[PDB]
Amino acid sequence: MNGAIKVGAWGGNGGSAFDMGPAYRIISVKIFSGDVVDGVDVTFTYYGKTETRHYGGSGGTPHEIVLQEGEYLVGMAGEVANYHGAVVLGKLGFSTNKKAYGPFGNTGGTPFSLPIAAGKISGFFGRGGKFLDAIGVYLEP
Amino acid sequence: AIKVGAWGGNGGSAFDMGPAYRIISVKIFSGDVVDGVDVTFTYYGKTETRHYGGSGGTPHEIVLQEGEYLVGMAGEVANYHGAVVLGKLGFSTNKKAYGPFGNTGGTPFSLPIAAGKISGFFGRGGKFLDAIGVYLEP
Ligand SMILES: CO[C@H]1O[C@H](CO)[C@@H](O)[C@H](O[C@@H]2OC[C@@H](O)[C@H](O)[C@H]2O)[C@@H]1O
Ligand SMILES: CO[C@H]1O[C@H](CO)[C@@H](O)[C@H](O[C@@H]2OC[C@@H](O)[C@H](O)[C@H]2O)[C@@H]1O
Ligand SMILES: CO[C@H]1O[C@H](CO)[C@@H](O)[C@H](O[C@@H]2OC[C@@H](O)[C@H](O)[C@H]2O)[C@@H]1O
Ligand SMILES: CO[C@H]1O[C@H](CO)[C@@H](O)[C@H](O[C@@H]2OC[C@@H](O)[C@H](O)[C@H]2O)[C@@H]1O
Repeated sequence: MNGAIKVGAWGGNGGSAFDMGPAYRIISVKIFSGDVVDGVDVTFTYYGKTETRHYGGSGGTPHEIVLQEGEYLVGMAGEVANYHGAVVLGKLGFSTNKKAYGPFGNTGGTPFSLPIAAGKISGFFGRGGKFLDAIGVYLEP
Repeated sequence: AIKVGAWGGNGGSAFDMGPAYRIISVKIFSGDVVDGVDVTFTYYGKTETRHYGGSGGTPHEIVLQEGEYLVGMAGEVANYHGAVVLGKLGFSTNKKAYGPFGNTGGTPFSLPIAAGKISGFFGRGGKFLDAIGVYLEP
């Protein structure tokens, strides 16, 4: 709504829906992984107030992406597959107009990729439970 | 503008349809792979048609009804007798899913659109549909 563009929601239908909504500016993204992707922590700006959100499960190790001045998320890729009877993100990575990150996780599966030729990622939405079942993004020029 | 993707190889020649006011229909030509696609859409009062890719293949057409948009595109890019091209391609409207069309698998890709729509295409084409991307709008 309000002219938002939300693409994807890659993963399984398990867990419970989460939605960060779009950010005025993303400060950092911390991906937590082990065999698969556990969760994602996002620190951003909204209404001139800094916020942090915790999505997915609490396990895994942290991998942090800090966006410098003028750096933006222009790509997201990963893999979805089964893990103990549940379809979730086995791998996840991002790219910025400066460098690529990840992928993080170790469980292979059905790949997916979202290279962005024009525009950037501005927020996240998806599904979380014990792990990160599904992840999608908000886009903007 | 929001341009996502460009799934496929680096062969062929670049093509950019640019955004449309409203897409009318899309025809996908496929055989072993995805030969090409035709797009009929309105644009500032005029009705236009564009073709990307080669001339081979059999067509599969998607005709959008009133208040019907493309909210998804899936397929598979792979190495066909030496050329990295789209081996399979399909689309989804807010009411039905089409294809994918083509019979050559490879590394998959998919783009469900929870909010917004596909307003145009861009990519690369030659004898076949080398690569394809889309423009997105609210
Ligand atoms: C099976 O355990 C491995 O895979 C899990 C899923 O990716 C992952 O969460 C596990 O990591 C641990 O989770 C619990 C935390 O308290 C630990 O610090 C963390 O290492 C593990 O990688
Ligand atoms: C191990 O189960 C927990 O973690 C899973 C992966 O994160 C997650 O999918 C599970 O959620 C359940 O999935 C099946 C649905 O029918 C349930 O309503 C949902 O809670 C669970 O969080
Ligand atoms: C069979 O070759 C034609 O069809 C291919 C698939 O569509 C296409 O990739 C080919 O394009 C050439 O690829 C190699 C480049 O170096 C050339 O410049 C390009 O024309 C060709 O159209
Ligand atoms: C190898 O031939 C099959 O796969 C090709 C790539 O998808 C495809 O183009 C071929 O289709 C034919 O192309 C030439 C036209 O004149 C034919 O009518 C058409 O069937 C074929 O599917």
